[PDB]
Amino acid sequence: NVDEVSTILVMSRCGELMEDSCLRKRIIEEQITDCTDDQFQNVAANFIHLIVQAFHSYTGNDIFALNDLIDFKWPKYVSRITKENIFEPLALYKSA
Amino acid sequence: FDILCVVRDLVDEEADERLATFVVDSHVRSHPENARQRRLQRQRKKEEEISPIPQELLMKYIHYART
Amino acid sequence: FRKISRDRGIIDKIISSMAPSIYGHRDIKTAVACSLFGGVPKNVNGKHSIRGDINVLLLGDPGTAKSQILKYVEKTAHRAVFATGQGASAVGLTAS
Amino acid sequence: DVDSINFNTLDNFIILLKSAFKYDHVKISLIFNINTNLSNIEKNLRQSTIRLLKRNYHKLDVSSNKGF
Amino acid sequence: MYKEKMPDSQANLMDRLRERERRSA
Amino acid sequence: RIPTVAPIKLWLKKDVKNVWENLVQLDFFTEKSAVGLRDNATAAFYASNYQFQGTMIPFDLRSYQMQIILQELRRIIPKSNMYYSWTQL
Amino acid sequence: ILTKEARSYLVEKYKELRKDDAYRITVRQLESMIRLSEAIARANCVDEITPSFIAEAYDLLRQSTVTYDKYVSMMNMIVRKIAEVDREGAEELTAVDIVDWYLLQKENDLGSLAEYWEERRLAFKVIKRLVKDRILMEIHKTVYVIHPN
Ligand SMILES: Nc1ncnc2c1ncn2[C@@H]1O[C@H](COP(=O)(O)OP(=O)(O)O)[C@@H](O)[C@H]1O
Repeated sequence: NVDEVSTILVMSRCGELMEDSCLRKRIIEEQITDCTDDQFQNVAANFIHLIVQAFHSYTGNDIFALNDLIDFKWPKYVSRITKENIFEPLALYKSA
Repeated sequence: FDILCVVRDLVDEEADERLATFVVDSHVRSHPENARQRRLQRQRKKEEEISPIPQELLMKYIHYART
Repeated sequence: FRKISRDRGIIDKIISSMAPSIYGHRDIKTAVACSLFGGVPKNVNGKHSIRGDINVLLLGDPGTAKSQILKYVEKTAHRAVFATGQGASAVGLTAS
Repeated sequence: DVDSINFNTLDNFIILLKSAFKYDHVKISLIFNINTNLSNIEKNLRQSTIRLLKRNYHKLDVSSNKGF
Repeated sequence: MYKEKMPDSQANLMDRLRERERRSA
Repeated sequence: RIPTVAPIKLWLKKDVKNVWENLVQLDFFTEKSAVGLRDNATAAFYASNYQFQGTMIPFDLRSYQMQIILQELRRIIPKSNMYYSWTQL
Repeated sequence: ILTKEARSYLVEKYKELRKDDAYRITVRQLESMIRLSEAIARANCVDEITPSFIAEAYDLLRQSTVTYDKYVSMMNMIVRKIAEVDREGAEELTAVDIVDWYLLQKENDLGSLAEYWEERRLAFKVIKRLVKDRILMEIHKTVYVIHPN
């Protein structure tokens, strides 16, 4: 089910995306001293939920298709993360 | 006949916009609103707003040319 | 009249003067004006004759003011008669 | 010559080669000779395989004509 | 139009409906 | 059928392709002359050899037939679905 | 009498209709739109033909649990309210914020104090239906924003 797919992708890709090189480069560039792995997971979960709610009708309740969108849009989504978007996912969505 | 005028009601954004903005102003003009002289002056002002020749003069000109 | 006649390019003013509230259709307005002014009924040597008036047919789709133009010729020409196709009879048009 | 290749067979072959990633000692590179554009590939291949290709791809115009 | 932009009434909207009701008769 | 403004996305033809593929994977659609699974290996060899017309014609022009009739759709689709009103003609 | 901005609104809406026939709409339908706006204002005390009247005439000629019309009426209001704060950049709206605003917009149409809770509950149900249709996107307050569709 849609809820099942949403929970499974969050359970799966969170640790995969919490440790990618691009985000830890951008954190250094943006000097995010208060960033923690708990907030890292929350940012990844927000990303995944946003993709799911935007593209479930496009992909269906399919794990494989959503994974590839999560991989592709992840660099470009990271490029819009700045000092102002650490705590407001709404603003990051607006930028993205 | 001598002249045959064929008309197509084909659709186009620019032509339709021009036609609609002309028609709406025509319907604004034709709507109602020495007083005789003043009202004749206002009517001729509205005629000038849309035609280069006053229409009574045009009628007389046509009659004179035909005569 | 002679003051008006000397204006350069008087023909365009006359053509633009026909039915001002009707937008466009300049190729029809010119024909209407030409039929209003008409030509010369040259009764050459008496024994031969040529009609002096121009006949105009307005053919087109509905919503093209093929009818309201006649409601300008009827109000502009010195003597105009208006009839509808099905509201006329052969006896009625010609002679009774 | 990609355009003349049966795209269903190509898609199945790509999925087959995908199984090779379980081996730690194998690396695979793909060269696509395209005549017109990415449009034919996007039309003919399944949208699942396109996502497999797109994760790491490069685009290069090697035509003999380039801005005079 | 959008004239009713900020009529930030309290729970007095229930009393407003009471005014609507009790005098309609 | 919606009131207008005083001063429901039509999805692009390209994004629909994934939905079209999903509807063929899940056996709702089928080809016009789909023989399906062959009975024996000898016929299966020939089937894997021969290339049908459906393997060459464009993606958007491949004819399909339906396994579920609209009567069953209206019987199964909940009335609370926003496209239930379109289940009939 | 036609208002000046009503002319621009009318030509825009006429082009919108003319695009859809690529019966077929002619200029007679533009005159009909003017005539129907005139008739609607003729059933009212104001001669100013506001764009709302032309919108109503456009809807009446172009269109040729909870009831259909009552539900669809709230959708335009809520979408326009959210698009307003989209342009303003103000704080985003929760479900309660939308419900209270919508009730304020229809204070004069309510019949009784009992109908207050009925309409509030109907509004929440309509919000849930819209979310199920993905015309509104829920983000985290429980923030509702215009869906990417
Ligand atoms: N070119 C045009 N410019 C302005 N108004 C027009 C034009 N064509 C048609 N109209 C409007 O549409 C109506 C057409 O009436 P009518 O002459 O009976 O149409 P038709 O004879 O072409 O079927 C007129 O009242 C006129 O106001």
